[PDB]
Amino acid sequence: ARNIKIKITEIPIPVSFAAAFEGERIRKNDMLAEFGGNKTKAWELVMCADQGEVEDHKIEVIGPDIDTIDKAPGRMPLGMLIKVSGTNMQKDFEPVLERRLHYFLNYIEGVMHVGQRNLTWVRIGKEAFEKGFRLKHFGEVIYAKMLDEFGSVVDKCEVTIITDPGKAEELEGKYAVPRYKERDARLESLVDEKVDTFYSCNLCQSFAPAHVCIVTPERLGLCGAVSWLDAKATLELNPTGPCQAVPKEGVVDENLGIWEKVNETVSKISQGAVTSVTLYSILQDPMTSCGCFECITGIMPEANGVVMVNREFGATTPLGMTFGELASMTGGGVQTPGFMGHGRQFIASKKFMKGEGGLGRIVWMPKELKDFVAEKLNKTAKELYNIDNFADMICDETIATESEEVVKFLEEKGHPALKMDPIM
Amino acid sequence: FKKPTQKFSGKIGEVEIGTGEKALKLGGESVLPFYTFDGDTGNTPKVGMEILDVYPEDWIDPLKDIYKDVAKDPVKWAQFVEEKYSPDFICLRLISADPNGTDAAPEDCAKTAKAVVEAIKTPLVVAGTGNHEKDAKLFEKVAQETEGHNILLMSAVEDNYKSVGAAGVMAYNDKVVAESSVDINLAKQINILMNQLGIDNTKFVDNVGCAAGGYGYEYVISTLDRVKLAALGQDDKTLQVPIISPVSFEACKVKEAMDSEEDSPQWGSQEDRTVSMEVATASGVLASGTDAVILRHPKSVEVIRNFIKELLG
Amino acid sequence: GLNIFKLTPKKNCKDCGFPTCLAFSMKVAAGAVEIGKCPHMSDEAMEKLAEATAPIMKTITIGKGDNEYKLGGETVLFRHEKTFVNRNRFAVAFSDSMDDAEVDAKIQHIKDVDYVRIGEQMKTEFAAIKYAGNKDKYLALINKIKASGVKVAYALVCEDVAVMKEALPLVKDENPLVYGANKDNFKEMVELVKGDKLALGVKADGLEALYGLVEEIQKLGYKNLVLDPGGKSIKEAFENTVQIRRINIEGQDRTFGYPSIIFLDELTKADKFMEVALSTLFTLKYGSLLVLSDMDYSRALPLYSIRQNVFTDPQKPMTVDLGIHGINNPDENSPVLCTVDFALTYFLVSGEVERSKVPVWMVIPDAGGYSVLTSWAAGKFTGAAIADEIKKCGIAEKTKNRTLLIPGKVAVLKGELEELLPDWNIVISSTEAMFIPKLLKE
Ligand code: B12
Ligand code: SF4
Ligand code: SF4
Ligand code: NI
Ligand code: NI
Repeated sequence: ARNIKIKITEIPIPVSFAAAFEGERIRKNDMLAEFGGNKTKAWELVMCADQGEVEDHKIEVIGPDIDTIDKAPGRMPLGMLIKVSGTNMQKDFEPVLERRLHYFLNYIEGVMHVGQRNLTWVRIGKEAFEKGFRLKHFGEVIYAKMLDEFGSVVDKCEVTIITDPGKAEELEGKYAVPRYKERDARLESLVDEKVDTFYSCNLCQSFAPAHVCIVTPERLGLCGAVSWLDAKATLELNPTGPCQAVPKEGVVDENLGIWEKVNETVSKISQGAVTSVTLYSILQDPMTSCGCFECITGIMPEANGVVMVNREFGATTPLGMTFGELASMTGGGVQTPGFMGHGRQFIASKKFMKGEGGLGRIVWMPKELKDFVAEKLNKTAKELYNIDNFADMICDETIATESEEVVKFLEEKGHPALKMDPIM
Repeated sequence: FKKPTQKFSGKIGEVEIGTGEKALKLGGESVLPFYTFDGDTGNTPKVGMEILDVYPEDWIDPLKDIYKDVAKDPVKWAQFVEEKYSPDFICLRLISADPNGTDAAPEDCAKTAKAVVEAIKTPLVVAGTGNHEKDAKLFEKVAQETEGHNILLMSAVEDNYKSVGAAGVMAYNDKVVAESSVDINLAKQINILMNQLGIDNTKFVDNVGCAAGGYGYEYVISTLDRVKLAALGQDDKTLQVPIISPVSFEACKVKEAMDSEEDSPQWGSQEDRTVSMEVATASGVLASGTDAVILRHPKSVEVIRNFIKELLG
Repeated sequence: GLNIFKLTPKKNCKDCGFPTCLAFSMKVAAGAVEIGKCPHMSDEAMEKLAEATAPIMKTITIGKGDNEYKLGGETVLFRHEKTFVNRNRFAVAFSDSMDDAEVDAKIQHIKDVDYVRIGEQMKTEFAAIKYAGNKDKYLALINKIKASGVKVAYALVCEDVAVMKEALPLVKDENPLVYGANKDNFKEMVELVKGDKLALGVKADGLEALYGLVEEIQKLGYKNLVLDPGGKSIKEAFENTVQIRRINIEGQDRTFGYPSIIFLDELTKADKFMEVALSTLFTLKYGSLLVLSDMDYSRALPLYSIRQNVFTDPQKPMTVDLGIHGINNPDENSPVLCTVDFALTYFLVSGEVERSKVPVWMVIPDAGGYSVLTSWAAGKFTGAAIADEIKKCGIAEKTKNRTLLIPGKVAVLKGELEELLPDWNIVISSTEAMFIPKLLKE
C-alpha cells in the first residue's frame, strides 16, 4: 500500500557468487550434470504476466533434483521458466531481462551458462554440489538479483526450474516457442511510421563531442549494438542514462526524414554543434558519425550511386580511398555530405537512403560483405520490383576495383542506379 | 577590424563555502576565464592549501622540513598554515580513513575534523578517501560533528551521492562536491541526480576530474572547456555550477615531481620540480574554467595567486 | 569536400597524385594536398577555388631540415572542436649585453635539457638573439652559438635595419626568423626578407596599430609573417594574444591569420615559476612561439609534457609504448599486469599503483590503441594476443612469479588464458579502478 521495497543484501546460496567467476573452465572430467546442448533439450524464458499469476519468491523444481544423479556425469533436460510482473513491466523488456540471465548463471562458481532460447546448455561442477548446491538455488540467484538490477520494472519474480523430460517439452511449446515468435515478429515488422517516439544515444560523445545517434526501428545505432527496443529499455531502467526519448512531432519533410522536434533535440544534445539533420538522406544535412561504425558508404558520382566498404576490408575502394582514409573524415561527429558511417544491419533497410533514391544506389560492396547481407539485400530490393538477385548486379572487389571498370560493369548489367535521377 | 563581440546567455551560479568574514564565493562568471575584455568574471578563482590528518610520510623532504613541529597535530598544522600563508581555504584530507592503509573508524576521523574546524577562521574543505563505500559512512559522521561552519564535503560520486548529499547539504546545511570522471555527460548526469534529490545548483560545486600535466591532462582540459561552453554558450542550467579541481592530489604524486636528486641527478632540484609541476597544472586548469584549486607546496600558492592577480588586475 | 568536386573537371586522370577526383576533392578540404596539384582546373573555377579553400591561418616554416618547425595553421579555438594542428615552440632569449659566463650557462642548459618522452624529442627549439645596443658583440654572440653545436633554430630580434643587414647573412641559410618590422622600418624590412622568403616579425603598439601595420606589409605582397601580440603588462599581452586568434577564426579575418610570438622573459621579468605558469597559459591560449629567459628540467618537464597532451589529435587516441613497463625497481620475482595501451587506462592504473608498495611489472599487449572492452570487441585484446605477448616480451625470464593479473572487465578470457598459459596463475579483478590495490596486495 505504501510502495515500500525491501532489498536483500545476500544471495542465499552456499556457493560463492561474484562477477569474477564467469569465464571459468570446468574440467571435462569434473563436471557433474550437463543440461542441454545437442545432447538434451534445455531452454529459458522470461515472461511478463499479471500480478495474479506471479507469486513473490516461489522457486519450484519439477523433476529429479541434482542429488538424484549420483552416477557418472550425465545429462538431464532443463527448463527455466521465469515469470515477472510489475506496474510498468511490458513485453518489450523481456529480452533485456533474458539477456542478463546469461551472466547471472555464469557468476556462480562451478556453473557456466552459454546460449539463448532453446539453444542453451548449463553444466554443473562437482565443487558446487558437494557444497549443497541444488536446483532450488538456481531460482534464488535469479530472483534475488532480478529484483536488484530491474528494481524499477520488476515487482514480483517467480522462477520454476523444470527437469522432467515430459514437462520440459510441454512447457516449451506453450510458453517458450510462442513467445519467441512474438520477439521475431516485433523486431521484423516494426517500421518508423508505426512508432511515435525515436531515441537518442550519446555514449560515443567521449571522443566525438558533436555526435548524437538517432535510433529508429528501421535505423539502429552506428555501432550496431543499440536498437530501438534496446534504447527503449535503457531509458526505462536508467532515466538519466545515454538513451532519451525523441518525440516525432513536427514533420518538415517526410521523404528526407526532417522533423521539427528532431532538429530541436539534436542541437540540445550536441551542445549546439549540429542544428539541422536528416534521417533518410546522405547529401542534405546527414547524420554525424563517431568511429564505431563497421561499414561506411561513400558517394560515387560517376556511377550515379554510392560505394560501401567494411572495416575489415583492407584494400582500396573504387573511390580511391580505403576504410581508414574514409574514416578519418566521416568520423568525429562532423556532418560530411555524401559519406555516412552506419551499421552492418542498416544496409538492407527500407530507409537506407530513402531520400536519395533508395537501396538501389548501391553499386560496389566487398565480396565478404555482399555475401553476408545477400539474402536480406535481395529481399529488400524485391520491393523495388527489380529481379530478386540484386546482389548479382552489385559489383565486388573480385570483378573490379577501379572506377572506369565498375561503370562498364554496371552498364552491361542494367544496374538500376544508372537509370535513376542524378544523385548529385 | 571588428572587436569580437562574444555574448553568452548563461551564467555560472555562486556557491558560498564557510562562514564569517572569511567565507569565499565561487563562480558567477558569464565569460570564459580571465576574459576581462569580454565581460564580467564573477569571482576571482580561489587557491587552497592541503593538510593531512596524519603525519605526511610520502611527502617530499622539503615539504617535511617546512612542517616540522606542526605536522604531527592537525589542529596545530591548520593554524600554522592559516597564519603563515593565509590560504583562501584549507583542505583536510582524511588519509587515516582509507581502507587501503591505516584504516580507522569514521568516528575517529570526524573527531579530528571537529577540532580543526573550530580552530581556524578560513573555510574548510574535508576531502574523503577514494572508497565510495567508506565515504558514505565517513561523511555522515563528519558532517554531524562539524555542524554550523558550512564546510565543503568532497568526492561525492554517483554511488554515494544519496548518502553524502543527504548527510551533507540537506541535513546539516553544508556544501557537497559532485564528482564525475572527466566527462561532460557524466558531469551532467551527477548534477541532475543532485537536483532531483532536492539540491539546487547553489548548494553543490562540481569536480570534473583532475590530472597531472602529462598524465591524461588533455582529457581534463577538454572536459573543462566543454562544460564551460555548454554552461554559458548553450545556457545549460544543469552545468552552471562552479568547478573545483584538486591539483596537489595528482600533480605532486608523479615521478617528475617526487624523484629526488639521488634518483634522477640530471633532473636537478626536487623542490623546484614539485613547485613547477603544481604551478603548470594549476595554471592550465584555471585557464580552462576551474574556480578553485588545491595546492600543497606553499611556494605554489604564491605563484598562482600572483598568476591570478596579474591576469585579472 | 563535395563543394569543390563540382568545380573539379571530374576526369580521374591521376595528375594530382591521387586516384580519383573525389579523393582529391575531400583531402583538399582538409588541407593536406591543397589545390596546386591539379593542372587541369579551369581558370574560371581555379580563381574561385583558390580563395574559398585558402586556410584562414597561414602555416609558417622556420628552420632547416632537422630544425623544421611549422607555426600556425589552426582552425579551431578549442581542441575538442577539432585537433590543434601545430604545437607551440619554446625559445631561450640571448642578448648581446650578457656576460660570457652567463651565455655559456645558457648554451649548456639548451644542450643539457634533451630527452625523449613517448617517442617525441623534447628540447629547446629556438634561440632568440636580441640586439641590446652594441653591434660588435652582437655578431660575436651569433657566431658563438653557431660554433656551440646547439641544434636549435635562430630568431634574430633586432629593430635596427642597419644592424640586421649585417646580422642576417650569418644565419641566413638557416631559414631564421627576422623580427623587428615596425611602423617606420617595414618597407626596408620586407625587401630584406622578400628574396629568401624568411618569416618576418611585426611589432606595433596595440591591436589597431598592429592590424594596420600588417595590411601595409600585405599590400607590398609579402604574407610570410609572424605577428607579435605585444603588451605593457601580462593582462594586456594575454588580451592581445586571444583577440588576434578570435578575430582571425571567429571573425574570419585573414589579416590576423598569422602565428604569434610572445616574449615571456620580459613580462615575467626573469621569473622561473611565473614563466612556467604563463607558458602553460599561452600553450592553451594561442601562443605559437614562446620566448623564455632560460631552460632547465624544472621548466621542461611540465611544459613539454603538457604540450604533448594538448596537441594530440582527439580523434586518434593517445597511445603509450609497447613492451614491458616495470614499475618501481623491476626485479627477478614479482606478479605482472596487463593493459591495452590506451594511455588513459595505463595512467589510471599506473596512477593507482604509483605507490610502488607491491612491485609489479605491467606487461602491455598490443590491443590496438583502444580501451579494454573495445579491444576485446575488436578481437585485439584476446587470449591469443595476451598469450603470444608473453612469448614476445619474454616476461618469464624477467620475473619468476607465475601470478598473472588481468583487467577485471575481461571475463571470458580468464578460462581461455589459463588454457594457453597453464603454469601461469591468472587473477581476474573487478572493472572498477578502485580494486587495483586490493589484489595488488596479494
Ligand atoms: C570510446 C569507444 C570506442 C572507440 C575507442 C576510441 C578510444 N578513444 O579508444 C572506438 C570507435 C574505437 C570504438 C569502437 C567500437 N566499439 Co566502442 N566504445 C567506446 C566507449 C565509448 C568507451 C570506452 C572506454 O574508454 N571506456 C572506459 C575505460 C576507462 O574503461 P577500460 O578501458 O575498461 O578500463 C577500466 C577497467 O578495465 C579497469 N582496469 C583496467 N586494467 C585493470 C587492472 C586491474 C588490476 C584492475 C583492478 C582494473 C583494471 O580500470 C579501468 C579504468 O576504470 C564504450 C562505451 C562503454 N559503455 O564502455 C564503447 C563500447 C565499449 N564500444 C562497443 C563496441 C561493440 C564497439 C565496436 C566493436 C562496434 C563495431 N564496429 O561492431 C567497435 C570496434 C572498432 C574496431 N576497430 O573494431 C560496445 C561494447 C559491446 C561489447 N559487448 O563488446 C560499447 C559499450 C558501446 C555500446 N554500443 O554499448 N569504441
Ligand atoms: S554509436 Fe552506439 S554507443 Fe555510440 S552513441 Fe550511437 S548508439 Fe550510443
Ligand atoms: S589532377 Fe585533377 S582531374 Fe586529374 S585526378 Fe586529380 S583532381 Fe581529378
Ligand atoms: Ni558510436
Ligand atoms: Ni563511432
